[PDB]
Amino acid sequence: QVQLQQSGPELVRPGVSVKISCKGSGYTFIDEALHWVKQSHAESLEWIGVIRPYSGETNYNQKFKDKATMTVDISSSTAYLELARLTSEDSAIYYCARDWERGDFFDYWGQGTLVTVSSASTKGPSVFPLAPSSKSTSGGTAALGCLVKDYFPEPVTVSWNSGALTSGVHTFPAVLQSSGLYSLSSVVTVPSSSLGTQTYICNVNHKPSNTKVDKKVEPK
Amino acid sequence: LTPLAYKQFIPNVAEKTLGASGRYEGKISRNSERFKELTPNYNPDIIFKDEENTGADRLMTQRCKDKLNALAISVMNQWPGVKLRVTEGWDEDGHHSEESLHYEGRAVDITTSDRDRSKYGMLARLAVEAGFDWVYYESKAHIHCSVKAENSV
Amino acid sequence: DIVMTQTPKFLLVSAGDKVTITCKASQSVSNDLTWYQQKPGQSPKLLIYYASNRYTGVPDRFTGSGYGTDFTFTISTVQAEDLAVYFCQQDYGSPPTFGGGTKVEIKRTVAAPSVFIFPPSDEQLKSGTASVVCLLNNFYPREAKVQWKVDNALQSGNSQESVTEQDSKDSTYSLSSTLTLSKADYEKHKVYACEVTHQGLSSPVTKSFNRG
Ligand SMILES: [Ca+2]
Ligand SMILES: [Ca+2]
Ligand SMILES: [Zn+2]
Repeated sequence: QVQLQQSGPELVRPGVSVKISCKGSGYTFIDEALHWVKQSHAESLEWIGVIRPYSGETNYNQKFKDKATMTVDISSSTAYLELARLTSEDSAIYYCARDWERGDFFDYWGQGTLVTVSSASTKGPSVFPLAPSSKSTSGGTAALGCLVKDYFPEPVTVSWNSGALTSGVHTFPAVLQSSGLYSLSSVVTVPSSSLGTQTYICNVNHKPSNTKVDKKVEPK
Repeated sequence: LTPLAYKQFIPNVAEKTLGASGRYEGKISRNSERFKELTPNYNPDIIFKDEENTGADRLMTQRCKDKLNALAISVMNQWPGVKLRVTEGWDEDGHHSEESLHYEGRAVDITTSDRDRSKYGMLARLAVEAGFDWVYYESKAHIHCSVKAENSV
Repeated sequence: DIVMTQTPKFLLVSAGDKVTITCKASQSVSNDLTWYQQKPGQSPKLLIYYASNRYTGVPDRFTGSGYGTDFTFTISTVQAEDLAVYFCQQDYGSPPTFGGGTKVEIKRTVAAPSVFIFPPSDEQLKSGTASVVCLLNNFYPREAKVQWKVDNALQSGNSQESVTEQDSKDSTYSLSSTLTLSKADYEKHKVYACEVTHQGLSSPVTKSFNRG
């Protein structure tokens, strides 16, 4: 099973550099080229460059020549992208992606790394329960969740029951509070009948602040 | 000997036409009687990618072997220390066109062993000279070469 | 560099309808054209390469055609799970370049929201703040009005709302609205109500609680 695993989201100050990583597994790492692609929203996908671990050769998009440096560590099957002298233009999702030696297009992609360029300090979220109660029942179903409040920058990720619960989950887009901090909620609908037997725990991650929190959500 | 241009094919007609490799006869699957007509190329002077870890890339028709083996010689003569490389031979992955000659062991995708893309146009010319019935500089990353069916020769 | 102009920018389509997306290159790209599908919160997935070759596992309903400058991507009978942004990419010239994307959204029948309300947690109350959450679950279309009432008084300026991406299985949306008050203000009032108006409801639905 081919997989490209990228490093987590980054908050970086303007003018500083950031180095993001991409680890390949499920194939012989040295054997395939690895490309980097930027995704914003306004210029959606842009090819940054390619590194060929087998030869050490790099080719850069002229648009990124002054900005980007591509390297590999063969012994650990990891490629690195270093972006220097960051500005607001550099806040984006960055992907690594593999070609399959049929041309410069990509069969397997990493999950993306979100880079936010900002002079503001990171802030970790507070996590509060949204308890199933008599005010959250509908046709024999109950809704419950977690409120993830007051964090910076994005992203927060939320899972339920360590990834074992995915059906009927809605993790909403963050809103920007007047403070400049973000808030989101993640909810799930479940049978009302089994509130006494099942356990519901939201697992909240905010990498920039090194927050990993878990909250058991119980009827009140 | 002049290198092929990117996207050029020789002869300058469609692969499946009589002047080139001729018609697709039909997919050869692992569990078939015609699968037995394919044998692995074990030439020590050819690198087989075999990313599938199945040995599929080695499987090809006799005519494909013959032209590929001649090509192995000329590659080493052209660039001492470099060898012919095969990325795809017979295919069961579905990683080609709907009616690909790969599916019946009549095509190979080739590079040099050093994967130096700048050599591929010339590699393609060497494949023409080695007697492949159709050669196509199909992508930046490989040359596609194919042969007539056994029962057409 | 080669510019790929992709049209339309957006399509709204019912399950079963045909989807036709066009990609035009500013100069010939031979057949070096790839189509990718990017589902909400996912990385792009390869569907078509060399303009017309389906990649493995890719359903028959997806096809590509074209050579040179004009390229067409078709979904013959669109399915609920095909909601995504679709991108073309050329690799004939260097650097490789992408089209701007086409967002395929799904049209379906009206679905009324299930509405739930959540008082602030005791833990949050301890910290000096009270967030009240109103949840609208699995509705269609996106058009929905949430109105907060506190002791029957209509609230303005103390709430924020967010809508999900469309669901890949039932093509609905969900929406969360949060009313945020200081603990002090929260404790001045009794009845907290979320009133929901949506096409799928015969008349507006109110969910409420009495603080305490
Ligand atoms: Ca192969
Ligand atoms: Ca294969
Ligand atoms: Zn081929």
